[PDB]
Amino acid sequence: EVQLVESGGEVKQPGQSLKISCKSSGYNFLDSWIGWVRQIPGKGLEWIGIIYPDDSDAHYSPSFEGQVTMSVDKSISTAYLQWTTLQASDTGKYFCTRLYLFEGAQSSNAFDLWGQGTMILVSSGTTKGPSVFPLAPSSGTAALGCLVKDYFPEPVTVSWNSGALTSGVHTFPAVLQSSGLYSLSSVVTVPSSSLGTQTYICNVNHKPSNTKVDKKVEPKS
Amino acid sequence: RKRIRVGPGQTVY
Amino acid sequence: YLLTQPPSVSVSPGQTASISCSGDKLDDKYVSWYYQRPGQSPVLLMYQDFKRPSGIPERLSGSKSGKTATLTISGTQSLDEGDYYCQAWDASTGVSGGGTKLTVLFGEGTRLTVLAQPKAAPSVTLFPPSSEELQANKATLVCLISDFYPGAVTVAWKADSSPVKAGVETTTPSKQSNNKYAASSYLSLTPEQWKSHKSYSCQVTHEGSTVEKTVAPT
Repeated sequence: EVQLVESGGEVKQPGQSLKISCKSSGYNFLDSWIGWVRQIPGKGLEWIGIIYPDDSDAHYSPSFEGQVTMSVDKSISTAYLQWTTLQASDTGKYFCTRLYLFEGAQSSNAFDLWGQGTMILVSSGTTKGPSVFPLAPSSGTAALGCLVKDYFPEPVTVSWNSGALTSGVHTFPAVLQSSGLYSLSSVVTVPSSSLGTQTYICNVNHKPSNTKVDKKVEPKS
Repeated sequence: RKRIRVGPGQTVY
Repeated sequence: YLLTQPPSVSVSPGQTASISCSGDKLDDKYVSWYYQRPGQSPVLLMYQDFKRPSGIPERLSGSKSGKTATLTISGTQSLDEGDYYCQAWDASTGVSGGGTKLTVLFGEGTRLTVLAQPKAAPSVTLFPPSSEELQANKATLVCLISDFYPGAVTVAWKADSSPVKAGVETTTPSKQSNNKYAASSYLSLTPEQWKSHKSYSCQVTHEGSTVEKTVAPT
């Protein structure tokens, strides 16, 4: 088990400072470059820089330079990335990675090891439970569900009939709204026969705000 | 060991 | 310099897929490729144009020609779906000295679809704002897109006839229990905008075909 272990994901306000780490084992730490890469959710891979653990020689990409500091502590096989002042545009999952020197009569290098990433979400948003609204039976087979509006931060969990009802349920992933708060929907597919006889309630839990809700979904009379 | 070899005939370090 | 990749490539299982990666200095720069499943860390697939690191199957092969490198996957199975990235370097000394400055570059990635089932056209259900949301002075249209394949759609919202891009949010499609995909799109409106249109529409496009629902105030 050669590997890289990074520190936990975190939520930060803008303006704050920050320091994530990346811990090394299974090979000789001082001897291989460490690179840093960022990935915004849903987006591609962005190079931050590389650092040589043995001598702290460092190469930075233009758009990161002077905004972020790489460093290493040799005594604890640990590499660091740090922000003196955080911006919202600093959001993403951060990867540390080992540039390996492969050898032959034509040597070269590739990133063969990757930490698991450190999720860094920068936001002014306050922590809070969602407002929940019924999505009344539509359209057989009819669809009904719950709109879970405006919580922070992720995630929230959604059940149906306290968890008695699991068949025909699809809870969507969440959207970040412009406001910086999330919302999603969970939907249930059913026959029209049951509609108006069977009972449908969504149970929503948002632990960070310790909010819990149950909402009766019903059709129009 | 610091060798980074970027392409044919190109070495740094 | 920058690396240009096709945003997406589609292949039938058992057939061969190529992922291209063009770039101006790539004709004197080794290219490596990385795989990444949604959620997981990238993994090295290939380095120095065509060499496979230990444990990568022969069925994968890299090549280069001129200013374009290529990754080729023969015998494509479903598990190959995901994002593929090429990468190379830059090395130049600054005009005023101070040694070689290195750059690590990545293509923007190619998402690979492997079509393991027949095209299914989406069902579209569009919900108007609930009385409850309206009594809290808000309005959100919800448009749910179900039972489609493959998992790619684009949504357009109309207000009456004209398109609205303001206040729209749309999830990436995810798998359903039945193994077809589903997505959702949201339009945020004032109770004033809602009450004041003849109607709103969510139009979904899947493989060139459209399906749309329309709703109106109660």
